Amino acid sequence: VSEGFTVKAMMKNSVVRGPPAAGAFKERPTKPTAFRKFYERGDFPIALEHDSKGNKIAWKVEIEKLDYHHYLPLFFDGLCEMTFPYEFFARQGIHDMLEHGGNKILPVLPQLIIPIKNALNLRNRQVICVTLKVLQHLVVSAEMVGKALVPYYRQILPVLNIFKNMNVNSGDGIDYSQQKRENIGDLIQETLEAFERYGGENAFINIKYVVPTYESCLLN
Amino acid sequence: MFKNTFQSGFLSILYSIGSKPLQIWDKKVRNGHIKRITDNDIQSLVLEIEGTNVSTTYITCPADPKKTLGIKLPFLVMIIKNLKKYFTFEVQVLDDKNVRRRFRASNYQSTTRVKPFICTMPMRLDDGWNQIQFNLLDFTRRAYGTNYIETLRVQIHANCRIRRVYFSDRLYSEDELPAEFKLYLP
Amino acid sequence: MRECISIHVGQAGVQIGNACWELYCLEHGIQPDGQMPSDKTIGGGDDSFNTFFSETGAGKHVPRAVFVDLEPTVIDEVRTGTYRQLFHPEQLITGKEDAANNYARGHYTIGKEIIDLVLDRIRKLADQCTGLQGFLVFHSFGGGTGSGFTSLLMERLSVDYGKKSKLEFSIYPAPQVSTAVVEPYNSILTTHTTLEHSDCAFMVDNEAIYDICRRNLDIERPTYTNLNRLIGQIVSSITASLRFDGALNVDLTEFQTNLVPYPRIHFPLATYAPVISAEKAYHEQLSVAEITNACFEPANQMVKCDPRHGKYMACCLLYRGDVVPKDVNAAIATIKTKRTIQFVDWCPTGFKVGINYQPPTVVPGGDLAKVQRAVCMLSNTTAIAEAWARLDHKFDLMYAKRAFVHWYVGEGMEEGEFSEAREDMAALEKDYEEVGVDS
Amino acid sequence: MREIVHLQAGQCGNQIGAKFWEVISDEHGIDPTGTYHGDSDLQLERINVYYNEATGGKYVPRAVLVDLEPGTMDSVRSGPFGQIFRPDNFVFGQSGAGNNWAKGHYTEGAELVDSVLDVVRKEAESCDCLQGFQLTHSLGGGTGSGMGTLLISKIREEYPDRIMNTFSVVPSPKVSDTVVEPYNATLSVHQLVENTDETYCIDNEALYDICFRTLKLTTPTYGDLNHLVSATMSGVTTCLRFPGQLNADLRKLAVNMVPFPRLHFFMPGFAPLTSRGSQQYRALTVPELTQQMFDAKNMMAACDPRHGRYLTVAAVFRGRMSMKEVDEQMLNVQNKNSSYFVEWIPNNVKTAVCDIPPRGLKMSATFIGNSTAIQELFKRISEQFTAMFRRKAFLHWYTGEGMDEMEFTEAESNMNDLVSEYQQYQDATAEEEGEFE
Amino acid sequence: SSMIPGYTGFVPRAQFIFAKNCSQVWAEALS
Ligand SMILES: Nc1nc2c(ncn2[C@@H]2O[C@H](COP(=O)(O)OP(=O)(O)OP(=O)(O)O)[C@@H](O)[C@H]2O)c(=O)[nH]1
Ligand SMILES: Nc1nc2c(ncn2[C@@H]2O[C@H](COP(=O)(O)OP(=O)(O)O)[C@@H](O)[C@H]2O)c(=O)[nH]1
Ligand SMILES: [Mg+2]
Repeated sequence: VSEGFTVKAMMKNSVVRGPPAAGAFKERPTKPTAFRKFYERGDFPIALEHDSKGNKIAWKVEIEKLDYHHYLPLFFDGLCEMTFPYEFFARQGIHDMLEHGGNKILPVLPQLIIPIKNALNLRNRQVICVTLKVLQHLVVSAEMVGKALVPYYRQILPVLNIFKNMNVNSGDGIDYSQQKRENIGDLIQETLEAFERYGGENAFINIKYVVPTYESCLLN
Repeated sequence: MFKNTFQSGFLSILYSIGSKPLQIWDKKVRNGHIKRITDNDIQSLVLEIEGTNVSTTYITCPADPKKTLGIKLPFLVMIIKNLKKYFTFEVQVLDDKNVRRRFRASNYQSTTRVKPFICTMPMRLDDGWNQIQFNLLDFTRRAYGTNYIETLRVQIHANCRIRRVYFSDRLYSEDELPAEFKLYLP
Repeated sequence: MRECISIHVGQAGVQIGNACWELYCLEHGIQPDGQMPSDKTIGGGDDSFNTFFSETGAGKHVPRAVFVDLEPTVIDEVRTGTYRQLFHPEQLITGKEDAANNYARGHYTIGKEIIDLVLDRIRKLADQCTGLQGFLVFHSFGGGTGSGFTSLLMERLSVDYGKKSKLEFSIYPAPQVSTAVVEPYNSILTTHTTLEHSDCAFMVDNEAIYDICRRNLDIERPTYTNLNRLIGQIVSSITASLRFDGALNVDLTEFQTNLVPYPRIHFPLATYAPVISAEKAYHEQLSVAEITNACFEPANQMVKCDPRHGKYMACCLLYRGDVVPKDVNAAIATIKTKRTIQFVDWCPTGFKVGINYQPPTVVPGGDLAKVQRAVCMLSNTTAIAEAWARLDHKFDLMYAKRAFVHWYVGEGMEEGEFSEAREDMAALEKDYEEVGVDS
Repeated sequence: MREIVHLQAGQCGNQIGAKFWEVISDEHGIDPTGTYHGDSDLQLERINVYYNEATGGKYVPRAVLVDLEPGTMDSVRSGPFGQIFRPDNFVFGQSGAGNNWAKGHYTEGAELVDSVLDVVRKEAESCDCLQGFQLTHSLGGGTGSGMGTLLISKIREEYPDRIMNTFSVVPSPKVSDTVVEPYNATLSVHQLVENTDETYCIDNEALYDICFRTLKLTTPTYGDLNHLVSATMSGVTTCLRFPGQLNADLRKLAVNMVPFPRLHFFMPGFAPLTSRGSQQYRALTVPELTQQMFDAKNMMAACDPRHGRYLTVAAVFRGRMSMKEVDEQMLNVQNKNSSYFVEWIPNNVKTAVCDIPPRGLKMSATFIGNSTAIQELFKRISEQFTAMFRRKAFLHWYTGEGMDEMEFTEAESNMNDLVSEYQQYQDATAEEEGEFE
Repeated sequence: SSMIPGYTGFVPRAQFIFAKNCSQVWAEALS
């Protein structure tokens, strides 16, 4: 064996060792988050209601009058948790606040980019599917939310570029796990068309700038 | 293949509902994938072909390169979904003069070109689910002015969702179609 | 009376063009300053020079060439070198800020500023012609000017001029060595807009001429000067029946008819024989049968594709020098008896023969030695079906990740014109296997 | 026909460009007075690429010297070749930046850029057909980087369809002579990734390593350091001023090397470098140039190319040589070292050959590699930035001048996205399968 | 006069000479 770009590599029968893998696809270790330390201290007005139909978070206080400046950055910071009591409070609390938000979701959007990016940078497949389900739901919350993510395409999309190519190749096998929606590359195409439709006039050129293999869906 | 069989009314060479839909089609995939998933609009199984490159990912009939179909029926009808990405398909015919021709239908080409070996024409795909009806008999008498005898190969390229590629002897309306052949939207 | 207009385009067009006109002056005894000498006569003075030259009444000869480039670095070598006085000043056409090896820049942005100026000089060269045989175009597939502007140079020469012959002398990119990275992208898009506008298209690639210059000419370190001297000998032998009387003369429209089976198939392989140096030229007795075997030998082809992998369609042999029609017909009959050279079953009379009288002319400082006879072969095989099967891989190997597409798209090209030119090449690969298959 | 306006910012930029102008004045045959004293006609054939004609047979450079301290340009003008510059082309502030990117960008830099851009407009509109602009600077100080980034971001807005080269002396780990250096570097790469057509990364640590264990210099002063950078600068654009067999200018090199618009950070090298004692004993040909330009100790950045994969390589040879050897040696290099080149780009090497050799040499070669090993040069600066910024050291010297704490985190996030996209273009297969398992 | 008209190279003190053609201004610049 030998290293490249030497006189030992330029032999008639020598063997050259390749470069080490960079690690663009390997899972990264997690770090302690701020959602865990604010739930254990007791600031969140949430409680898990065990229902017969399923699991639903019960809110002691109304959801409309909550201070979304303090909680929306904090609840997105729970997207990096994988243990049971914190992963359910994270994503289910996110969707209900986005549902009953109204007019106040737009000014919090500058403060939401950093926990969005850190959720996708773990390179863990289960977190990526849940985070991408929120990103499709986030853009349809109000009217002018969609046009504000256009400056922030350069920070979210470089991780969406990596996993757009993954999909199943069972040439005639039926997919029996369509309900769970774990195909990341099926979700990324589904997510990116929602960014372009609600983005506005200048949405297409910004996505293709970051994701190179893109094709416009609104334009014919 | 279908020289011995009866040929009248319809002939079906693909269907997305079955044990082995792609038994006779040769699957060539490169930078792409093929699967079978439930549709969101018709609530039924459709085939899947996707890929960043249009040319490499296709399925061809028959699987053997030497074998030919030999279908005498004029019109080729396909039921596919518009996804607003690049898509092509070929049909190869046999004229009266016993010379094999081609007909390529690209949705991105704007120019129509005619040539003795291949004549490429544009196509416009309406949104949602739509049904393509092709005329092999008139397009041979228009491009080359020869008669029509038989059809040998059909290829379906990337970025489409395929269900029930079928031939016909003429163009029936939606009323004259049976229950199995018409697309049933809820 | 039979007249042609050479159109050298790009740096590969000019650098090849300097080799041709240095050769064309020496065949007709014309000095570099333009005038034939008065103390000496080199050859009998005839109207043979009229195919490439126009004679001013004072006694000057001006070439029928239009040198086309988008940067001034290579044209000013013509304006300063030995042949500065031979060319009319307005023939040498020069732009600004080249093409940057970008097909879209040489087609949609830069070339549209110079298209009207070149076509005005083409008119004033073809207006003097009492009868035009057809233009000759010299270009290379690799770069931007030779690929982009040449793509729409023939689009305007086809509308303005109806069925005048427009021959190509292309430089195909080599399979392994190549001086560019976007090189597959230029040659896919070039052929898409050239399969319809070109009447013939000969190809030589730089890798095969490198091998011939080392094993046959015994040159250890070939340069681009030694390669362009070989290409000039091929283009001289094609037009040597136009200028000098012969036993069997072949016009440009004659072998254009007699090589192409179908309109898409105009890609001959050009081989030349013999290519031997001065130490081995005078020991070998080069008979007609000796020099016609070196053309069919698969190592002596000038395109990196093996003729034994395919089947021949038709051939055009062009013998020059001290040859007789007996020795030609005896040597062809030997080739037909062999079971390794294979011809298609629907072409029994596979060969076309041309004989000229004037032998090839040696240039001072060159590498080849002067010989009494030589042959140039323009074969048409199904072995060219493998040259693009590699280049269709190289185009598809990058285009699945959309590398370098952001440069071509931003100059005016749509995204679909990359893919619609890829489908035009995959139709050509299936086109040859159905032609070559037996009945 | 194609003019380039030189611009230089800061003390590092002024020293580097002064050495560069001396080097190419020696190349084009111009005395310290300014006149032409040469013995060839090819030197003066294309001299308007860089010079501007004056009255009386004199040539002045097309250079603009921006600085925030007049002592540096006094040292520049009091040098050997310092009298050839027009005195109008010096533009100085009155108070120094203080190695403060905030002072050189917001507080003190905004009062000088109008006067600078007046000279840039005056000197760029008097051309025939402009090729582009050139800048030399370092990402450690405040004047070179803080003014330089804003200068690029205004020149790009004024002239978008032009080419823009920059030569960045980015900070080095073990040589670092500035405490506040990673702050300036992290806030400067954020602008260089978006406002620049080509960036050449040069490391002082690698310059010391090359100048010592290859050149064999007992005392490598900054003159001997800047000689290397000037030689590389000359070799990049010699194809634009001298005729060649196969030529390629800046636009052609950018088009063939840059695959994606965010990836334009290049590694240089030079090829015939050797000691004075061993210069007479060494025979130099195309294999020696290829071996020395592809050798990993010869890189002018502190990044080992064996740690990643070459995206795109270019080589610009100078001299009289045969093209078969030039193509054959770099086919052999690619064939032998098959795993260090990306598999989704075939024949990764671009070649150019220029005829006229440099002074005192019969053959030379310049290497420009777009490699993936810049990910470690970015991650090292990122961790040195995060270690200082987590405890918020030296932050008041920036946030008292009109900045927020959010911009530091935004710059760190942008540079980490840059790292991630080099990682995806490193570990990418030709077939999109075999990666997600 | 070793160059032809249309030459794009630089000739010294050729901008000052006016109202003559290329060969005349090149001769007066060289002389
Ligand atoms: N056969 C042959 N090919 C040459 C010669 N010189 C250059 N080439 C080829 O030309 C190709 C690139 O074209 P260029 O030399 O750059 O000239 P161009 O076609 O006008 O392209 P631009 O410089 O961008 O305008 C290379 O791939 C070479 O193979 C030559 O002397 N002989
Ligand atoms: N390569 C090189 N580096 C230099 C030179 N002069 C200074 N430096 C480096 O530049 C850094 C300081 O940057 P500085 O000159 O203060 O930038 P400024 O604020 O614009 O003047 C130091 O760490 C030096 O290592 C030089 O001539 N050559
Ligand atoms: Mg060129």
